[PDB]
Amino acid sequence: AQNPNCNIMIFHPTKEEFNDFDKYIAYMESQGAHRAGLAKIIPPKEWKARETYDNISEILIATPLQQVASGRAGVFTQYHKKKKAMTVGEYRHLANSKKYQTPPHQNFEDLERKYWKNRIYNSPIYGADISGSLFDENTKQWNLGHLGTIQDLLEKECGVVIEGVNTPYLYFGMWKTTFAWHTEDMDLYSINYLHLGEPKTWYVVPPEHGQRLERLARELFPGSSRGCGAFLRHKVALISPTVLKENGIPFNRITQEAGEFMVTFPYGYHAGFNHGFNCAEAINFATPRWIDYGKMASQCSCGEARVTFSMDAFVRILQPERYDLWKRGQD
Ligand SMILES: O=C(O)CNC(=O)C(=O)O
Ligand SMILES: [Mg+2]
Ligand code: NI
Ligand SMILES: [Zn+2]
Repeated sequence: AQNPNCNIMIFHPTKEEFNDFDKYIAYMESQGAHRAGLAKIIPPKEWKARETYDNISEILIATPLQQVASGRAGVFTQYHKKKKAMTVGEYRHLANSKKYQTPPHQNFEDLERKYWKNRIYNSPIYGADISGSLFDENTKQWNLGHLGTIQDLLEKECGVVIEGVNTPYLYFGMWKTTFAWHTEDMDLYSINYLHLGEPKTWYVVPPEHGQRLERLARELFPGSSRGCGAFLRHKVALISPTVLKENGIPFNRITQEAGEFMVTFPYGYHAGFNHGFNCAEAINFATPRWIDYGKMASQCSCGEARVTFSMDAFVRILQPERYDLWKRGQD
């Protein structure tokens, strides 16, 4: 069995290997990359996502989210308070202000220490989940706006034609902005490209050990667990590496820098934080190996998780027994 310790793997495809996206994902899995839940892909030196980032300041962040924490430093939840719209230029200036800017630090490890020590005492503002793309239309390789759609994959594998679309999302981050512990909708893959700015640190649990994380989360968040049998779908809970280690939960960590891709694999729980002003683009995707994970994915039916139009068909076709209850949650 390849990669039996479930380490995060890093890949350096050549320009020729960068042509066929599906084939390269399958290659990475042949080497055991999925066992980690997360992989890094460094694009060939010949590749670029677009020519420059000099003209992005007029993008609108219609609903910036202030991430307010409650709990203790290593075990907390966050809720998202909606703020007034602002442009990317206005948000960059805010991120760089004395109130929000990254503190002086020695290296990524020192910054990680400061994040876990101090995150709860601040409420950074995240421009998340903005439909759109920063890939140039002429970029033909690993262009996250030109991937094969999940609806087309389900159709190719299973023969059923379904409604729905699949488009990318932009994330504008600042110091301390945080992504809570989650897997993707319907335990899909994700791919995330860091277009510009400061790094993003990731934590991940191997898919084969995801239920260990879930059992810890039920212990640590006991009211939330009683409210919903899949409350990590709410995407609000944080657990630090120190707490994970104290409870024996297998995980790994890695820092993504500008110009690098990350792939999350089906049922790979992940969480993380931004180091400073940055912009990422991400989208979900599927492969033939996903289908069995989609059929077994948990679902939130309490009403909190509320998701896209396109998840309807996935539930309806892959999980017909759950469909009625899940849809009641959506309405
Ligand atoms: O970058 C972020 O805030 C969150 N991204 C992801 O969870 C992902 O790409 O799957
Ligand atoms: Mg602009
Ligand atoms: Ni994710
Ligand atoms: Zn729920």
